[PDB]
Amino acid sequence: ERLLDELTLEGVARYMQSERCRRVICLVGAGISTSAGIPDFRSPSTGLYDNLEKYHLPYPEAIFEISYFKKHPEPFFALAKELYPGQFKPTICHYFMRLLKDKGLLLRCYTQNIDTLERIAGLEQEDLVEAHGTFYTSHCVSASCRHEYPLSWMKEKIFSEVTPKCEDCQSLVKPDIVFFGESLPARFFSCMQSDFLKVDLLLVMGTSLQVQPFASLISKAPLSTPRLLINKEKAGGGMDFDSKKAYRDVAWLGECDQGCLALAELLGWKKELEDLVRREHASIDA
Amino acid sequence: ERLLDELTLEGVARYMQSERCRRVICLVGAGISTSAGIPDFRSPSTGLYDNLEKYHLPYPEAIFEISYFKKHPEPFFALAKELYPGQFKPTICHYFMRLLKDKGLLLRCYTQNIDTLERIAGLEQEDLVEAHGTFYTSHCVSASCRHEYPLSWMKEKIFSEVTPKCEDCQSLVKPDIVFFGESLPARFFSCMQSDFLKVDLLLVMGTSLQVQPFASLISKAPLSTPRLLINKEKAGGGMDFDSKKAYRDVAWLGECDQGCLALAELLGWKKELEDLVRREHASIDAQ
Amino acid sequence: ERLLDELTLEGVARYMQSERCRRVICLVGAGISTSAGIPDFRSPSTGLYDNLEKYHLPYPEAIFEISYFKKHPEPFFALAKELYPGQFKPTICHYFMRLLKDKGLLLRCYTQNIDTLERIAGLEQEDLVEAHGTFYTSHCVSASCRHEYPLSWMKEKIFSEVTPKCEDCQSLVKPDIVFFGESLPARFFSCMQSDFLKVDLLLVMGTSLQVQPFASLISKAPLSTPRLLINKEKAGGGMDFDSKKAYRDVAWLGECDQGCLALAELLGWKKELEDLVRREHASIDAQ
Amino acid sequence: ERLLDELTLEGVARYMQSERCRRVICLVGAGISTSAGIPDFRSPSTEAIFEISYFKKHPEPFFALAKELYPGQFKPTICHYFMRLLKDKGLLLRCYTQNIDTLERIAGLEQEDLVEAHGTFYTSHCVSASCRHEYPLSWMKEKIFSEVTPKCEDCQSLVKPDIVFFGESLPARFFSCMQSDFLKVDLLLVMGTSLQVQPFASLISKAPLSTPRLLINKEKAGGGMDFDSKKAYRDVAWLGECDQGCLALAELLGWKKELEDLVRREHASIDA
Ligand SMILES: CCCCCCCCCCCCCC(=O)O[C@@H]1[C@H](O)[C@@H](COP(=O)(O)OP(=O)(O)OC[C@H]2O[C@@H](n3cnc4c(N)ncnc43)[C@H](O)[C@@H]2O)O[C@@H]1O
Ligand SMILES: CCCCCCCCCCCCCC(=O)O[C@@H]1[C@H](O)[C@@H](COP(=O)(O)OP(=O)(O)OC[C@H]2O[C@@H](n3cnc4c(N)ncnc43)[C@H](O)[C@@H]2O)O[C@@H]1O
Ligand SMILES: CCCCCCCCCCCCCC(=O)O[C@@H]1[C@H](O)[C@@H](COP(=O)(O)OP(=O)(O)OC[C@H]2O[C@@H](n3cnc4c(N)ncnc43)[C@H](O)[C@@H]2O)O[C@@H]1O
Ligand SMILES: [Zn+2]
Ligand SMILES: [Zn+2]
Ligand SMILES: [Zn+2]
Ligand SMILES: [Zn+2]
Repeated sequence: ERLLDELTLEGVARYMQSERCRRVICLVGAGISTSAGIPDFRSPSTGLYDNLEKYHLPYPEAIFEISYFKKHPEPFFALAKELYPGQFKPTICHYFMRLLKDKGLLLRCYTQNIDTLERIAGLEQEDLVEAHGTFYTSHCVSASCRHEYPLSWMKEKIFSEVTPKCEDCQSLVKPDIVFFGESLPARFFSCMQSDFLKVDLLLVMGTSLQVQPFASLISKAPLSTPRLLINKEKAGGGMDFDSKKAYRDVAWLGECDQGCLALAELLGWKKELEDLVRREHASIDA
Repeated sequence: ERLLDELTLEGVARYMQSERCRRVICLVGAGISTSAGIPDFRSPSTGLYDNLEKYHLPYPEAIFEISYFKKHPEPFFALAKELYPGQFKPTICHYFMRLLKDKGLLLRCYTQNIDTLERIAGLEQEDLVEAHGTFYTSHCVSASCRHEYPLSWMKEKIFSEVTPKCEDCQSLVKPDIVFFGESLPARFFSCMQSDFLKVDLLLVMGTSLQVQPFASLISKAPLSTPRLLINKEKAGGGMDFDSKKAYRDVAWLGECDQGCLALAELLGWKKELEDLVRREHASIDAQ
Repeated sequence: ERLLDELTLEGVARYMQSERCRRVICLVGAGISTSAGIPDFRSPSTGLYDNLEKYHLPYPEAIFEISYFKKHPEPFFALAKELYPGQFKPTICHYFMRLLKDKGLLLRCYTQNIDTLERIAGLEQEDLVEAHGTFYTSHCVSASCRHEYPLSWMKEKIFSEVTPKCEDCQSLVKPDIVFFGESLPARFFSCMQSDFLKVDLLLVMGTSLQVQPFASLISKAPLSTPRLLINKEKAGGGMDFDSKKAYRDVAWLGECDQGCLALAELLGWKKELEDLVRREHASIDAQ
Repeated sequence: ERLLDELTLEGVARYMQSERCRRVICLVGAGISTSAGIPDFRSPSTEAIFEISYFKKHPEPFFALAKELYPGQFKPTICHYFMRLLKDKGLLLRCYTQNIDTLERIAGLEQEDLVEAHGTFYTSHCVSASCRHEYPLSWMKEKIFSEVTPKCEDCQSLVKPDIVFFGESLPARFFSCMQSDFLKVDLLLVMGTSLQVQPFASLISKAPLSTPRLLINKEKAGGGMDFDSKKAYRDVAWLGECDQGCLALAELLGWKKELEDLVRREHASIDA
């Protein structure tokens, strides 16, 4: 019945090495990019939502709300200036997903992040569902124009403190983040309907799973599919680590980078991971 | 529209005297502690990175990487023995920041240094973002223990050439430095998100700004905010001293202590600064 | 005549949410800082005035009287040693006023306290009438000198049990408290004459309203202005909570922190308030 | 003028034997109870759940934790009974305690001897201000172990143990004692505390500059004490076990046998 021999990281690692673990889905969020210097959303003191006071919003969520944006874009672009990283360097956790890809294990990475770090780690477009879009490209908001602008144009406007206006039609230009009030990307719908029918392992990292419909994804997997959480805290998506009925869900509590190193060590991959991280970090820094 | 009347130290000092200049942020590195007997990292011949061959490292950065530390901690602690100062005596530069604090000008000092000298100079923790942590406290590496050990305990282990181990759990004890591979302190995150919205002056001292995310901090300030560099050389993080579009950045090239004395002179603080330094140095010497 | 739909905290909260209430004045005393470890003045056994025997004063008030201070400063500084707080950590009540500022509802906080916790909570100089002055700054008492000294300087003197003397003239150095016999701050008179004519709500917290002229402020608002008292006991004057003629005054009897938490909950601000308190308290606790 | 002849336990004992040392204040924390099998709650190996407004809405988590953390027995240490002997010899002005484990009361310190800084688990009170009914340790325990949320037998409001929850005021006795105790204290005895948490940590700096201060603790306390510098004149650190420090001090005062006898008989009485 139970696919894992025990509900521990060691059990997960032994299952990953067995013949039946062939397709892996990663589900990630802002916690996997904190060690790259990008704050998460909900951590006390450090998270974005604990640092919005000086933007004098009518309510905290307005700064990521499409209707507020169209009326008052200034706070969002001020925030962009304060958070824009100035180097885009993926974490150990990101490179662990790259190893999954290189060893033919990665079916998909579902990400709530907009930082583009999955791509920089070497995950290709087909490997990814960018459920919140991306900062990488920007567009005029007018549906009858939709002129595209690259990262270098948008960055220029952000750091010069000029509100991005479209060069054709003078409408606001917005990064391709899915703001509150905008539709999810088509790839979310297309990929979610097939990926979870036949997946052997879910790896949930650096997310509190507080936002639908992303949170519901883990429940779509087969009943027998083991699920591993690598996170600072127990997240709020129907995982059962503790009950008498617990049979497939494992939590490793701590930093995403440490958890990925620990899992890599059990798999015999730790040296390869650390070499990959060193080489890519060295390259990005040069 | 340009907040400085000219791109000189005199210009910065006059701006600093004006009503508009109320909140100053200092951003500092290892250059401000070389006159306190601690080498910087990147200066040719004298800096730490030109003096690592004898430690027989796989690559230079290994000695400050958490993963290498956990495996082979000996080189780090042998290095700690060679660099640990005989006394902790802040510089003129550190006491200049103390003056900024006492005159109600200092919003924050962001430091890359681990030497605790900002604190010894009388900057309180509230005034500081210790971006690389501190040597002042140490901790057991085990997440399920984290037994705290003071400077005096860590110092004794270093000079007796015994690798620091936990008294409770026998795992490695590490100084609270942020090694390569470790997360930045929480306070960097929280302060970084508010301090740079409303800042009137940046003072960048004794740093080459080669390392992210610290280097990006100066670009978070308003476009209008004047920025003064006091450093031996131009820093390698988006400042524009020399181009035809230069409007707000000023470089004073030389020793940090000398620049701070020059600025203090222009502000009418030189005698007060010199008297504070003399007093505090005598007091520390007397211990 | 009746701007509140009922004389309850819930009525006050619905009035505050409406368009009718745009300008709030807070009037605060020592009760808002008891949970921050500073005693109040009048409470039996626990209050400051019940604990003055050991200072062998000619009479209770002498310790806060300018003329007695100049002749015998020592009891004041020994008292300052005993009450000086371990940290300056504002209470939930302080941060509730911070919320009033951030939502554009705070016309003014009038404070009788000298503990500086309104400032530390993030209320700016412009939001405040510091009616009793402040411990934050100190001055030489001599009119022809008036050298200013910072809190750190004053603390050092307090804990070393050396009476503060000015470095220039050797006159006594006094914290900027408005001692008895001293003129009231200019801001008290100027703000009163424009604030109380357009106030929509008075929030009276942690004060017995026993001392004049501060107590009289509550009668300066228009007769239609609702007034909420959040205090352990009914304040001893002018306010009518209980008679058949009662129409605008509401008492919430209990701890200021708990009263403010209750009011915030009714307003839909509980989480916003608690998040703010938590992040500010965590920051201060890490010094 | 240094009140100690030397900065050692022996110097402290000789000071304690002089007519000058009449009034002792003990400042204690979790380190004094770890020998009684009570866990140091701040130790990482060994916040709504302690907040008053959350408790009134969701009390179950607190009482589930109370069931788990409830000690097998309340059995004070050699250290606690050293304080009992200080009381019995007329030396104890006050014990200021950070612990809620009640071991001071069981050791025979009376409420008049005590300032419980974070309150006490010994008594419980109904949350209604218009009722405020008191309940003993024995009643609260029965509620905790039956896994029924305790309600008041008169008004059906929540009954809460007298721990000072977050968002509650400091106790009255903190204010009334703190304002007089430290002006006339002759010796501070700080035991089993790191002195990192405020406002408790600041209590030691309220004593006069001349007042000797003895630290009995495993480590140096991390709030403004000077054992080592060439200016050191009054602070003494005895490093090791609180029980062993107290035995060694008792021995120098000629109290060791009395202390041992008290400990043994009380331990026996409690076990029975
Ligand atoms: C290139 C950057 C440019 C800057 C421009 C700014 C644009 C900001 C992006 C707008 C995003 C759209 C609006 C929005 O608010 O989306 C949010 C977000 O997409 C969604 C999901 O949130 P999420 O990704 O789950 O992030 P949370 O902050 O809610 O949770 C993170 C979790 O991880 C943990 N954690 C933290 N750090 C670590 C670590 N190092 N190791 C292990 N775990 C870690 C935390 O304990 C926590 O459980 O909820 C929110 O609608
Ligand atoms: C307290 C006991 C000490 C012994 C312990 C030794 C352990 C060392 C711990 C190292 C921390 C690990 C990670 C690490 O390597 O951090 C480094 C560092 O924190 C970061 C930033 O580097 P930084 O602080 O900018 O230091 P640099 O050496 O790169 O730059 C110093 C700059 O200043 C200039 N300069 C020099 N002297 C003067 C002077 N007197 N006046 C004016 N300018 C001066 C130089 O010309 C140069 O531009 O880059 C590196 O990751
Ligand atoms: C920062 C360093 C501090 C140490 C320095 C020491 C110097 C401080 C003395 C400054 C000199 C000022 C002279 C002076 O005596 O001013 C006094 C004072 O400013 C003025 C006004 O008195 P007040 O602020 O109204 O203080 P009271 O004690 O008269 O009344 C406090 C009220 O609050 C209540 N209460 C208590 N706790 C709570 C609580 N937690 N929740 C709710 N309510 C609470 C009490 O029940 C009481 O009704 O009358 C007096 O001249
Ligand atoms: Zn367009
Ligand atoms: Zn340990
Ligand atoms: Zn003077
Ligand atoms: Zn009751």
